[PDB]
Amino acid sequence: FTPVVLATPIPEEVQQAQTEIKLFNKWSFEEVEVKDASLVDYVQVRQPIFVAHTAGRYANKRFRKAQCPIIERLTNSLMMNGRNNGKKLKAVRIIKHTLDIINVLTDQNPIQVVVDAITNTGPREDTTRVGGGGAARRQAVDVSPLRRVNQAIALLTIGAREAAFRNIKTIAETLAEELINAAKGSSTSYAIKKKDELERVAKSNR
Amino acid sequence: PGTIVLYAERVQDRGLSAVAQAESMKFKLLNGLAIRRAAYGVVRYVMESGAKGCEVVVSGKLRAARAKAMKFADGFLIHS
Amino acid sequence: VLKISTRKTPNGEGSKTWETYEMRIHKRYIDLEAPVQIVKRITQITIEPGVDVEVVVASN
Amino acid sequence: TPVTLAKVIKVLGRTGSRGGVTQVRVEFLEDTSRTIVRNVKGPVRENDILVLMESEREARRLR
Amino acid sequence: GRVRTKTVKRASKALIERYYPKLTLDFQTNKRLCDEIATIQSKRLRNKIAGYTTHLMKRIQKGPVRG
Amino acid sequence: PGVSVRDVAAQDFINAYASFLQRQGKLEVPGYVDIVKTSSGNEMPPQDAEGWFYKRAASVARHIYMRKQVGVGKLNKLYGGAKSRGVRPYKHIDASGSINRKVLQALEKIGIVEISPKGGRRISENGQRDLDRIAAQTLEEDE
Amino acid sequence: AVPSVQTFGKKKSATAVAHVKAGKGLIKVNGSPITLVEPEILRFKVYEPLLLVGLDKFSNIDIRVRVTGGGHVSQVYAIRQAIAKGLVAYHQKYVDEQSKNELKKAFTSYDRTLLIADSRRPEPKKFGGKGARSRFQKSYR
Amino acid sequence: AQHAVILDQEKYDRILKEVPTYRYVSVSKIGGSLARIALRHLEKEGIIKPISKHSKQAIYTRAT
Amino acid sequence: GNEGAIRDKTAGRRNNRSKDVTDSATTKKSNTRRATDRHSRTGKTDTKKKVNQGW
Amino acid sequence: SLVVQEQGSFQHILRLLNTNVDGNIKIVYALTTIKGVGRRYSNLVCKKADVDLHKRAGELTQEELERIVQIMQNPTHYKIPAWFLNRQNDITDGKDYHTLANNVESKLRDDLERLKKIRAHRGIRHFWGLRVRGQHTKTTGRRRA
RNA sequence: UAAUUGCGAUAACGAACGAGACCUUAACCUACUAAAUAGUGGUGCUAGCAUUUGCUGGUUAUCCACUUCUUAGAGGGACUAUCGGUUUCAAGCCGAUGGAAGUUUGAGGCAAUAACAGGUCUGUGAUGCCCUUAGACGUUCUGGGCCGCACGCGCGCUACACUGACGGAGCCAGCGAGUCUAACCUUGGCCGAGAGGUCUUGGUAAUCUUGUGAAACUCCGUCGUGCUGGGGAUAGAGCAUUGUAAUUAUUGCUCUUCAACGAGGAAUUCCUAGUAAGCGCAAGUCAUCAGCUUGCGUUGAUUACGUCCCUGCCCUUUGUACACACC
Ligand SMILES: [Mg+2]
Ligand SMILES: [Mg+2]
Ligand SMILES: [Mg+2]
Ligand SMILES: [Mg+2]
Ligand SMILES: [Mg+2]
Ligand SMILES: [Mg+2]
Ligand SMILES: [Mg+2]
Ligand SMILES: [Mg+2]
Ligand SMILES: [Mg+2]
Ligand SMILES: [Mg+2]
Ligand SMILES: [Mg+2]
Ligand SMILES: [Mg+2]
Ligand SMILES: [Mg+2]
Ligand SMILES: [Mg+2]
Ligand SMILES: [Mg+2]
Ligand SMILES: [Mg+2]
Ligand SMILES: [Mg+2]
Ligand SMILES: [Mg+2]
Ligand SMILES: [Mg+2]
Ligand SMILES: [Mg+2]
Ligand SMILES: [Mg+2]
Ligand SMILES: [Mg+2]
Repeated sequence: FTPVVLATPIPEEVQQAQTEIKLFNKWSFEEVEVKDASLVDYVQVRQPIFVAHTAGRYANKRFRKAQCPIIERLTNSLMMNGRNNGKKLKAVRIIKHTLDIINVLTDQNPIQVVVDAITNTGPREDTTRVGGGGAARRQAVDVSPLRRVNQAIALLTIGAREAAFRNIKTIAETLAEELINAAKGSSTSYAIKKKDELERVAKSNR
Repeated sequence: PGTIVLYAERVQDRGLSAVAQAESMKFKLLNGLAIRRAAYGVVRYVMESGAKGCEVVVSGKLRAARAKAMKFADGFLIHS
Repeated sequence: VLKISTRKTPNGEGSKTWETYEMRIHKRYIDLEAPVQIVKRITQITIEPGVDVEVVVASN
Repeated sequence: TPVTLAKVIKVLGRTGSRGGVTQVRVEFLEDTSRTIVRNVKGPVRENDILVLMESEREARRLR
Repeated sequence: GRVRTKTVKRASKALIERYYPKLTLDFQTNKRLCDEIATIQSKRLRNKIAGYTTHLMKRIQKGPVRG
Repeated sequence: PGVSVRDVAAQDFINAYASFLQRQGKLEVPGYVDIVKTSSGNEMPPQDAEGWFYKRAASVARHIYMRKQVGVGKLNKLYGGAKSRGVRPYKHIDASGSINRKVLQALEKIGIVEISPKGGRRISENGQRDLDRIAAQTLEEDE
Repeated sequence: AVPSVQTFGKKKSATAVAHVKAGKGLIKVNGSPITLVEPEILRFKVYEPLLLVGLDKFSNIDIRVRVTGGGHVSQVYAIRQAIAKGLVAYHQKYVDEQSKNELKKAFTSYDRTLLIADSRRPEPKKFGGKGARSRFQKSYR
Repeated sequence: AQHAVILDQEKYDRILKEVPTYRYVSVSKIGGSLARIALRHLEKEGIIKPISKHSKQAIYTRAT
Repeated sequence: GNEGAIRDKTAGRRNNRSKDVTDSATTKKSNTRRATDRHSRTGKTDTKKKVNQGW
Repeated sequence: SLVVQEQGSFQHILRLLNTNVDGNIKIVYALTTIKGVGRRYSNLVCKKADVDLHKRAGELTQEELERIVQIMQNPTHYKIPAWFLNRQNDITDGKDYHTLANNVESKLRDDLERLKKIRAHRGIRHFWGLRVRGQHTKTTGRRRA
């Protein structure tokens, strides 16, 4: 890997992780593939970067929010509740923490099992509030392929955000215990719960 | 004494600078002039005195216990 | 920048509208190299009403 | 579970009362140049793609 | 969202009315005409007069248009 | 190579000066470090408590080194943090002016800081070589 | 007198003033090596200019930067900016264009505001509530 | 004050044979404080693999 | 006096939580001439060939 | 530190100073279920009586304990300054004490009834059960009377 | 379209006020002018470590050079440009590229005509009339009160913790202000746990206070889920400061006392990008007193990029016996 050395010391550690095959500080940005046909084109993995802190205007135009490195747009979705409005540098650290955990048990690429964590919390169908006249029903609606992800990620955080409250387990671990179930939905995740029941009543109506 | 003295310079064509004309009506309405007459007097003076435009407002009461307010304006006036 | 922030109202009624005023100051020094008789040649036509002028020597 | 391949041809406009929805005519990536249009909740551009559960169904504009 | 005022629009048609030999299809040229051919009062103002004149010129080289 | 304080990681350097000055012995601590809160603005005293004078007497000087000079005041501001006035909003207040005024003298009697002209306390020339032996020691961590 | 430039980098209040010597490749922000400046996760955010353009790329230059103003992150974004432009201004005076255009093209095809100086800026508050757009809470009698 | 937050002698037996079978480790028998630097009493000997770095969240893993 | 103030029982939040708030505490603006405003109450007018002599 | 695992020296509960203490809590942090005790007045005394705080409560073999109290029942013969404690100049013998007992409840009344006995305006307030220190009292402190 | 902003239709044609223009502020210039009250490089003089010549500092002028940074002058620059998509292929809008900038460039300043019995006689030596005017409603002086406490309402501050408090340690802004007949901003040396005290000094200020070493925030520890070390009301005892005067405790510190509060019913507020929200700072006030306001920067999102359902208000049409105009 053709090392280069000079006066200021640069690790073999980061002089080994540069434009040889680009992965994150410790994890692969290749091999993260969406296992959902839709959410192609709306979950920006591949183009890489190795720590999520980017001064990028993402809301001056409508959809530029979508080409955001998605694991970043996960991360600012922890700097929440006022208590944490700010704390990005704190935020960025719980993901680094949350991400060394998941390789706890799941050999799988960590930024794979997050993209498998939001795949299966996208509330494909939902309900509305029809005007309809007085006591009127809900209408079976089909969320967008990016309100899917925005709802996916917010649903993922809010449930670990309340999981970590009142208890010792770290916000790194709650987030960690959430994505594994969310990787393929199994039966506990606060996120898939609120998804199924935000969809099982898209069927109360037809 | 000597650190200042003061000298008197008449004002060029006073009917462009307002306080000259502002005070002018004061001494017309204080000498019994009709409000419309005196005001229309200054406005037609101020115009033949050069100004591109003019405007005078009179507010308060003249012998009617509720206050009215007229405006008298000629020519052009930017306001913005 | 000399700012004055004040409520517009003489009284305390109404929506609470403030208004900053501003007075802006410009002060220029220039270091000179001249003799003891143009001490008073740029002094007197050196003025235009509005500009306070101050010159004395030092390095002390 | 029967799922669907639906890409939006081009799209119509905001139906619904407060305006959070829009009818969107879409193309079936299986047996293409198809019929029907469904409608959404989220923001959408053209070129998009999305699942439907029952494609033998369409509602018309929302009240 | 700026439709341009007619103070600029009235002027831009008042010069295409009388300078087509001049009035190149480019702004920077057209800009540097009006400093010399017109008596506008601010950079910003003349920039959209020239920026307009150009856009008209682009379209008369496609057909006519009103005015 | 040639090392310097700039070349070394803040906290695992300054806490090496701790272990050094702890196990050297010439301190002259004023004796009254059993109590002090390190400012009005702090709730409780430091917890190291056989020590933490050394860990302050390590950051005592790395700051004094990096700059021309300082006085007792500017240190009070440095360490002084937010003070929770209970139900009233948090405020910054200066740290304690004596726990600093002769941590300075206490280790200028040891000769690592010099009572500067212009006002202030410049880094000592000898302290300027209780410099890069500083972390030649601590570059031995990843030697 | 050896071939050398100055540049800068600006994130909102921070400005980062960079001098690139022709040297034996030193990089010391404010006296100190890039090796650790500890907003430590945000390190790689200023490590990356090296890694993107290929790191080698340093072996007859010499970089060191100062930062006034700013904040514990307002500066780290202003330096990595300040150094990239540095190295590209070096490749303007002293080496060719194609060997220059390869970096501004390798930079802008990743750039995290690396050469375009981010334009954003604090908005001024107006009376009616502590906050730029915020208003105070209201009564409705 | 609930469940045994100190050495609790026969606790020091369970800790010995509970360290295998774990893909995870953290402060999450135990009470929190005595756990915290129990942890690197363990990397004293080849119990662990400290794949984490820093405080307020720590992650070791099976001896390898 | 102060001997007064303590002795006379008469007093204290105990002697006051004992009792009940007058319901007028809890009551509204009562609006005190804000529906009548446009109608002059001076009982007087201004002549028209006197206003014409003023303006 | 490092783990250590000791004998059944450790006892869960022991009362002392007319007050209880959990064994499983810190022995520089339990220690504050007495009255007149601060996290600070107590922090100080411990390794003033040569005991290491780092360990738990049903620990820390009794001998010290018999006169950790001698340092708080008698804190200026044993080197703690008279601005660190709750009663200087006390009111009537110029001495400087600490009070830590049910006697803190007591020494409250001693002064409370002092100002009452004396007609002091701040007694009167207290007798009436109000805010004493000049707080506005209309809008505040309403329902816990 | 933000706009009676325009296109277009057109018995109307062509204009003005108001909108726009404009002004100010924040962003762009390695291009003009250059500054020891702004700073960069070299070099003197000099300190340390390594040595191979280096790296990191010191130096109110030791000299020499420069203007990138800083400053404020003069210019320039954007005009929604180019291209494309949409459309009466009109005004326009939308996407991409370029770009300091492409949301009226962001934020303000100004702002026509009319309306109100809106508020202000408690800002005015502005004022009509009325009242009083020596046992005064004039005026000063002494003391109290505006703080008074069964309760109802509203703007707020600190919190219920483990994205935490705490303890070290890392340690980064910007808008200001500041002392003459003077007592203002204060560095620096001591003494004091602290508050403070004391001995001197710089500054009428880009020169000194000040890099305002602010705070959140980053590091490493101690705590362990338990009203806990979260929380800091209430309360006692003492020491300080402001002031002629601190009691009804002006403010500051110290010790101790250690509540409610375990995420808030009906309801309702503010807000779309460096915005929200958290964070602290200067200024006003000011002898002492910010939980207030006016500005500032620090850290920095979520979700919109839509509609008229709610609510409000404009606009046509229409009815009108109202024009003091539905009070
Ligand atoms: Mg106009
Ligand atoms: Mg600090
Ligand atoms: Mg600190
Ligand atoms: Mg608090
Ligand atoms: Mg605040
Ligand atoms: Mg206690
Ligand atoms: Mg310049
Ligand atoms: Mg672009
Ligand atoms: Mg009225
Ligand atoms: Mg008045
Ligand atoms: Mg009066
Ligand atoms: Mg009052
Ligand atoms: Mg209010
Ligand atoms: Mg802390
Ligand atoms: Mg003393
Ligand atoms: Mg408690
Ligand atoms: Mg506390
Ligand atoms: Mg809530
Ligand atoms: Mg103040
Ligand atoms: Mg006020
Ligand atoms: Mg009609
Ligand atoms: Mg009615």
